[PDB]
Amino acid sequence: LREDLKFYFMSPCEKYRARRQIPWKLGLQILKIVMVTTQLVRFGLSNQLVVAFKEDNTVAFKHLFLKGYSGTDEDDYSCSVYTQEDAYESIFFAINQYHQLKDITLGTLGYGENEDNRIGLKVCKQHYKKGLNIDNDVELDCVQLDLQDLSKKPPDWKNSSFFRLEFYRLLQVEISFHLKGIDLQTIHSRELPDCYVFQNTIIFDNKAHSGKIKIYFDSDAKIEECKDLNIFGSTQKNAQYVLVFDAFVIVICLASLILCTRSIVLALRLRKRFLNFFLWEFINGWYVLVIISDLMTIIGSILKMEIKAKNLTNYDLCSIFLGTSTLLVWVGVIRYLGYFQAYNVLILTMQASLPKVLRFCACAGMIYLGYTFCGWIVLGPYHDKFENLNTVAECLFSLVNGDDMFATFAQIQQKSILVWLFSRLYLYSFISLFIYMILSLFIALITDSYDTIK
Amino acid sequence: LREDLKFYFMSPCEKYRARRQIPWKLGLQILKIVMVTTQLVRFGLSNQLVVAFKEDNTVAFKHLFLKGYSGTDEDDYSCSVYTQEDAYESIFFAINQYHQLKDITLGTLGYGENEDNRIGLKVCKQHYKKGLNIDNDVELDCVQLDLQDLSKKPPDWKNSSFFRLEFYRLLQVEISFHLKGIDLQTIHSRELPDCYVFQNTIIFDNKAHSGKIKIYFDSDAKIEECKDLNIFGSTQKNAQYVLVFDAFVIVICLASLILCTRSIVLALRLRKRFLNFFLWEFINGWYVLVIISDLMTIIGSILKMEIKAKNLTNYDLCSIFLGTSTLLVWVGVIRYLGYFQAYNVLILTMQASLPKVLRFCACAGMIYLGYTFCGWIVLGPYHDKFENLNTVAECLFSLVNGDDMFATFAQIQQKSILVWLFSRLYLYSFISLFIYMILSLFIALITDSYDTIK
Amino acid sequence: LREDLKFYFMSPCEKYRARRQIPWKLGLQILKIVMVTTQLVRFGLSNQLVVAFKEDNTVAFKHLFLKGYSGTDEDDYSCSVYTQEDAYESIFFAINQYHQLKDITLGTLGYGENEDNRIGLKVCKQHYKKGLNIDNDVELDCVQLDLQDLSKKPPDWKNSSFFRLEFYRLLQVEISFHLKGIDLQTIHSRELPDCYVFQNTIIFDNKAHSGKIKIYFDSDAKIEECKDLNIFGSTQKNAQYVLVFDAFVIVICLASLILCTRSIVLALRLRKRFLNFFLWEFINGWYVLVIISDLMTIIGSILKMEIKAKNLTNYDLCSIFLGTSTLLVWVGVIRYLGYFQAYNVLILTMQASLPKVLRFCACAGMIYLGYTFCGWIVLGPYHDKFENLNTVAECLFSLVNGDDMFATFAQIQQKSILVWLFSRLYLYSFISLFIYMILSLFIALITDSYDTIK
Amino acid sequence: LREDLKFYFMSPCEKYRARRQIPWKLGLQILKIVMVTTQLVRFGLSNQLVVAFKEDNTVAFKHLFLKGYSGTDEDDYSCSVYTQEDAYESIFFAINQYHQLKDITLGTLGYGENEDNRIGLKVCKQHYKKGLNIDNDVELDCVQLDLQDLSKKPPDWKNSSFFRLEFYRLLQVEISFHLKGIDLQTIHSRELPDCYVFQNTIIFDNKAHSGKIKIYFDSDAKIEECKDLNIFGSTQKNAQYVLVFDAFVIVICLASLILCTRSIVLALRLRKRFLNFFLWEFINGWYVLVIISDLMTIIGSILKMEIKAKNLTNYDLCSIFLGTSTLLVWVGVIRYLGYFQAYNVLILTMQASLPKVLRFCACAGMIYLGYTFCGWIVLGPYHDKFENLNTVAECLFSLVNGDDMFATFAQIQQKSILVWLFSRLYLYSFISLFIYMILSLFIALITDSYDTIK
Ligand SMILES: Clc1cccc(Cl)c1C1=NO[C@H]2[C@@H]3CC[C@@H](C3)[C@@H]12
Ligand SMILES: Clc1cccc(Cl)c1C1=NO[C@H]2[C@@H]3CC[C@@H](C3)[C@@H]12
Ligand SMILES: Clc1cccc(Cl)c1C1=NO[C@H]2[C@@H]3CC[C@@H](C3)[C@@H]12
Ligand SMILES: Clc1cccc(Cl)c1C1=NO[C@H]2[C@@H]3CC[C@@H](C3)[C@@H]12
Repeated sequence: LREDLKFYFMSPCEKYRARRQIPWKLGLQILKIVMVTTQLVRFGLSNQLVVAFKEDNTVAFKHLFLKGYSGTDEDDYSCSVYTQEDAYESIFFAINQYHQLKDITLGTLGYGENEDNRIGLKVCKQHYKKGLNIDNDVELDCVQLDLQDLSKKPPDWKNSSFFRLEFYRLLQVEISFHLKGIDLQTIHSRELPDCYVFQNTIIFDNKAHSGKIKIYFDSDAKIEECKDLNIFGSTQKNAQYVLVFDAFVIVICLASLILCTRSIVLALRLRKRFLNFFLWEFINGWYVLVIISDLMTIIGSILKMEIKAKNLTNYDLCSIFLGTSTLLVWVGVIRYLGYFQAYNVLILTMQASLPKVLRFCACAGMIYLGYTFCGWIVLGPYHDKFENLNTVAECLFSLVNGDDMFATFAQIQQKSILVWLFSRLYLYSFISLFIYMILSLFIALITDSYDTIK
Repeated sequence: LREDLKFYFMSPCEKYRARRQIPWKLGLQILKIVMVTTQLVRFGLSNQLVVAFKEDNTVAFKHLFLKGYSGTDEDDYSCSVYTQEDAYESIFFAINQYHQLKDITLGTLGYGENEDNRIGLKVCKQHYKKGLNIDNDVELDCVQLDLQDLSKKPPDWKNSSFFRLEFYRLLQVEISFHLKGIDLQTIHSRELPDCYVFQNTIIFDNKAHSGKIKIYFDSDAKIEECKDLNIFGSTQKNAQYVLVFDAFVIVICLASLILCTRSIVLALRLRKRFLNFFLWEFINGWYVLVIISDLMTIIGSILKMEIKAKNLTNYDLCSIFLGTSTLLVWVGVIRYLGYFQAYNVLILTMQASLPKVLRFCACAGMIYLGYTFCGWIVLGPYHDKFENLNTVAECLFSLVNGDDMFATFAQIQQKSILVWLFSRLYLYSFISLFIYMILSLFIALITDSYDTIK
Repeated sequence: LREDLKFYFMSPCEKYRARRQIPWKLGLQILKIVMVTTQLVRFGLSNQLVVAFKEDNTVAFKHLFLKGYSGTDEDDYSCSVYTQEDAYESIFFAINQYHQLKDITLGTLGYGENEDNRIGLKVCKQHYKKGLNIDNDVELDCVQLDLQDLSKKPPDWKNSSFFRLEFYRLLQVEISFHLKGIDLQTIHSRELPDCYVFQNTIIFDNKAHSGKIKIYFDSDAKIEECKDLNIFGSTQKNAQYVLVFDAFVIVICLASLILCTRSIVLALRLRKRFLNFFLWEFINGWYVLVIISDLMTIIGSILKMEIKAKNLTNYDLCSIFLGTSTLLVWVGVIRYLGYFQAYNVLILTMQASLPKVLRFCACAGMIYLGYTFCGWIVLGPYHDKFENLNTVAECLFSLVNGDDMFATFAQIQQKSILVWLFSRLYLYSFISLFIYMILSLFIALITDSYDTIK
Repeated sequence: LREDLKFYFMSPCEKYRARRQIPWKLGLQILKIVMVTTQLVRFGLSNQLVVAFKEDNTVAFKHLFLKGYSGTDEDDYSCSVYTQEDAYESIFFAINQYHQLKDITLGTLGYGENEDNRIGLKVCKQHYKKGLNIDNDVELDCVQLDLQDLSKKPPDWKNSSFFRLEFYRLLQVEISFHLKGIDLQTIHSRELPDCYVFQNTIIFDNKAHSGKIKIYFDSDAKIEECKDLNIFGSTQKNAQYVLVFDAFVIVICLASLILCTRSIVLALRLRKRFLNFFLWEFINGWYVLVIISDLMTIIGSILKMEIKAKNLTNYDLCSIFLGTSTLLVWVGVIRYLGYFQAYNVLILTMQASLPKVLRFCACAGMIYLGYTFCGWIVLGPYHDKFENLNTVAECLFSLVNGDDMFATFAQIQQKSILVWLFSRLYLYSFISLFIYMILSLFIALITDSYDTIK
């Protein structure tokens, strides 16, 4: 039993130095680290290319169809108008741009079919029925504008009574159309280009009824088969090319999953044997982390394989899984390196101070929450950094860590002398209090780290 | 007496564990915390909606009536002109916009009556009477421009001699009108919309006589009864809906007010009994804080009820009261949590260091004040962060805490070599001195925290 | 002798408590502090008003005379042009603005006479004589354009051969004129307004010969007697009103100068008497500071009196003197407050650590200088924060104190891979090294502060 | 042997104080420091002048030839267009500007000859041959436009079929021309001006095929003999003027190279003699640094001499060498100053803490790398500070040092609720973890610095 206990606590390198036991587990771990990092890098590069293409196309569309587009979104919406003729001009400009799409576009862009396979432009409007007499119910009417209708020498659609919008009753006007684009940037690699279908919606939203309508542009994009295309170049097989690399990563992490599970079981067996002799110290906390990382890697690889198989363009859950898995993989490198045993005093303090810091954070947290609520309720309407609770929390965290305090002082509005005076008291007290609380903490931590060690 | 003293110092949880005394006071406190937080959140959301509507309407008005409005206020004033024809253009543009208000506005906006119930536009001008011969007295003359006068094919008002402004004598020109607006964004909730009355004043202020006039736009808004309105929807009763919740909050805090007062009296009775036996340690400093929070909550709730009853749109004192009350409520959570007694070393340092830090702040404060005065007097005309004493104080506080020093160095003007050289000496000495003073402080605090504990 | 020594070391408050000696010196010091602070505040407010008026007039002039002025100076120069017709347009626009000055200006502005008392416009140009054949010598020719010449229906001046500028030889074109302005903002206070004379020069400088000319606008302003003015209002006597307050400040500081000098002499007498008994500890270092502050205050008050007497508009040396004097006055408040004697441990560390910090700064300074030189020589042409040595020093100081490091990393140009790679090594090494050096310092300071006290 | 050992450990000043040995080595070192610093300053000033001239000319060219140039590069490219007619307008505007170059330019600029000595304009275009039928191969065709062709009353070139660009197949359009410029700013110093030849290329690059073409402007400049120039002024000899100063610097550092090498050999001889008596402490680590600095200075001086001899305009390797040499020279000043021996406690900690900090950095580095990878993979497409791995590393380093955290929180896109929630967890955990790890480090360092010294 004593021989087994010494062997289980022994480091693999010294296991080979004394017992000549080959540490295949360490090599498997290193291989897993390398494969996970390589897979993450490849996935990141591919996503970078696809996302860059889609965002560039969206920017080009915004420049083409939005009237007087500056080049930067004013907020969550691209642009806004404040006058009836301005809104009319924006709508008519968007419609007229779509008609000459061929003469204007600089890229490989063409007209796309709708759900019922028809090239055209659909515009819908919403109003409260008059029945300022109005009713809560809304009316929705849409008109389909084909390319033939827009091509007519007399536009006609413009003279239609459909466009007489009663802005006082208007809710929103939405313009939707489909476009097909091909990225020739990939043809150089002899890799057959992948056609894209863009579903664009322009929403002239005035739901607020505050005298200003907001123009939203959304461009949903997806990959489609390049039926209408003829290039001297090879097709794509890289799908199956990467399909084996992902499978190998799954197998390697699956092996590491069982291997760590078997080691935990053997540890439990030894503790039972030790307990019989003597009728937390046996469960490595670095094995459960490895198990979690393996599970996350397997899930992320499965999601990536599913995304690649179905030619999906959304990689948010898979990316999160892969990133967390890689982070956990690198903390295991810390574990292995620490085998040197020249890391002790630091580890000790990290265990001694953890309860004290956790107690301090619980106390400081209640002051922080109250300050958050007070700041949001008082400086909410007068400060841009205090508009909502989450923003208040982030601003207070930054202030606690020494960031952007002068901007916080400056961006207040002196239009209200009562609020301005309170803000100075609010900001000065908060910064002074948390500096002092962090002061009283370090000194205590130090005084106690001497009692425990000396 | 000894039994009573042990009971008064005993924690409520252990009181129930040993004496089986139900801690209804703790439950009442928790209930009060929950109600106060909920009330604050509801008030904040309602104020957010109302303030957002009013600010959006103000922005729309600024875009409509101010000529060549960029979209952002140049300062406390919205825009400014430097030429006589520019000022004439701005005034005439504002007047002409008001005439076609219906054809231009995108929201539910209509003309409003003035004090004497008349739809029109009033413009007033101020001049020093010539009597560069001029006098200190000013003359004020106003002309009322009805919609009929503006509707005339020949404007007329423009050809009037009233508009011949002698800019060399001009003080200001003010344009005032009334508008009525309805927010239909609330009709979806079946809640009858609340009509708004906007009092707008456009001031072309050239009081400085510095070759530049400043254009101010102010939009005072208030809620009015929707007489001219017909919507299939229910009226509002939420007034009385919230009127009971505020009353319950008042009752709960009123109960906590007497309960803490009774506890203090009982503590005083026990100290008198203790003093008779033995012919600060008895007044919880966490009871006076609770009493203050209760008073602030009661005052804020009364103010909120008054504001809701009279349909007022200004919530600055009530918001301050509620925020401070919530902050004080959350420090009581610290008090209760601290019952664990595993918080000691920190509390000790916080009492030992308080006199030392207060002494240090008194010394550092006198250097800080002198540096503030010197910076304001020297770098006042050459630095934007040193224009006035309050700004100097805020800038120096930020510099003491490591914020925006490079910007402070850069935003000086090298047009004066004497001031530029002084600023480098001023900034370098200030930062170095306060770093050293904070250095000499931490080391002292630490050396003494050992003498007191060890 | 022992009685005298105890008396000289005794605090004034205890002197009155025991010997009943009235501390008139302390009262005189407090009075001096109050008077100095009040004088500084008054001077600052007056300078603020005058400077604000002059800067507003300069901004108005820039808007009036500079063609296409944005509202903010592009650098040390207001605007710039890159095309010959643009330069011609700017020059002609400036000249034409001056002609209609009356119809355009919004302030009380009129034409001013030149040195020889003549209303007109002088424009000078510089060229290298052709003698690309050219010579180092320059030619200067100027033409005077009176208001009569500009008023002519056919401008004429424009058709003159004087304006045929050979840009390839041009050095600069300068336009100078005089204007007279009155600030009526002061007439409200019944204080007679002070007339101003503006000397404006517009320089079209192309000295660099780099394809871009820089347009400089300078507006020298000075106060003149309001001969052409008639307002129902009183004249100014506040000159003599403040002339007594400054005289009283001089007398008070003169008294404090001799009083501290007499105290030092008495201290020297006591040390000589002490030395005879026993055949730095006697010279308060808080008396030489008071003497320096008194001298600075006297000099600043004399300069302020001279400036007020001669109606000067430049207050840079006097402001510096007054600010430094006020700063030194407030450090004496620290001295007096410290009489409490509860400040000891801090003072001790401040004396123990001073040699150690001075030694550390000498070492860190040599690394800092070398890093400054390397950064200026390498990242000089590729980084805006490393253009010149002073900017490099300020940037490195800010980096040492944790400020704007991410901006420092980002604002480099990747056009050169060699410089970009070096910058990462340069920035990473500098930040890491100085963090470690400050680390090794605090620990040493602390270890030694124990040896000296314990 | 004991006498020799005491002499070798003895400081030069005390060597002269006792043995009267003149420290010519110290004087040689000081001379070397002075010469190196002077050479660096001179080189920096000359490079500043040349670089400023070239950059100003490039800015002028961008303003002249790029249509609608704002004044600041939108990125790595100067400007961009999104419409076919916009691209046509930009190309035609560039060509038309070149034709009237003389009437437009404000500087001494003239037409330059191409490789075959011909004044003209070359424009090349790239397309995939149609053979959306297209092929991977590209076609390149160029047309030479002489000044005579552009001068024709009927432009002609514009009506040519060459300009019919099929944007759907276009790769890029490049316009190249040569210009000759002279800087007359130097003629004042009587120093003959140096003529410059500018090779400018305008690239209308649409390689991305994303609906937006990017316009690149590159201006390669080099010095040429001023054949076409006649100024009354002297030629340049400063080449040989500085050629001796650089030679002297080389000789001085060459002498210091052998002198330090000889000292090391003598140290090795003494250690061998010491070893025979007793049958790291002898190799100054401040001699190898001096040797490295000498080698770097010699290499940099040789490179500078080569650059000056061949009139080259690129100074990036030489500048790096000189800067590193100067930095190493200033660390030797630290070495000499340290002879005072009042620097001990600091040096001690710097040796005691180095292993502990190196161990801590190895551990913190693995967490930092994992966080870098996770941030790049997750927040890559949604945050501008996480676009690529290097940017992620710089952002995380800045966050570790307290910089721009609030901006990091704010610049995320809430369009994805999953990514937004992860970012808050990602940022909060990273900042909290590294603060705690740095916390647990300082306390450990301090506890151990007591064990080693006390
Ligand atoms: Cl994580 C951290 C980093 C830097 C400084 C501080 Cl004060 C902290 C905190 N310790 O306690 C909590 C309390 C809740 C967010 C703050 C306040 C947090
Ligand atoms: Cl609150 C604080 C936070 C961070 C750093 C410092 Cl130095 C302080 C201060 N301690 O003393 C006072 C003195 C008056 C405002 C400054 C200077 C203040
Ligand atoms: Cl003043 C100061 C404040 C904060 C941090 C530091 Cl490192 C310092 C310095 N101590 O040494 C000198 C050296 C010369 C300017 C820096 C480097 C200065
Ligand atoms: Cl250099 C430094 C300065 C300030 C704060 C810290 Cl945490 C450091 C580091 N110590 O460990 C490494 C790890 C790799 C870059 C960071 C993380 C670095």
